[PDB]
Amino acid sequence: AEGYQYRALYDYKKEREEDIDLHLGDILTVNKGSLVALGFSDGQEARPEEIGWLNGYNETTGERGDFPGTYVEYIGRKKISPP
Repeated sequence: AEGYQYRALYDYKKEREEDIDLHLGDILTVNKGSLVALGFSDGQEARPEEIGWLNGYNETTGERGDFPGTYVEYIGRKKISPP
């Protein structure tokens, strides 16, 4: 399984409770399935600003939730592996 990774370029304080805080440098991983379900074919994952809101796992803080695509940069794919 593989996810798409993004890095936070700006700080963000959650508005809604399903949002997550972003801190400069935080690494986020979004499961491909969630993007596929939104019809995000082609390669829009490399343009999160264009996507709008993403839902993922903040690798740096351990929190899961929604975060704005205009606040991050796509850094590439990551293969998820079992523990």
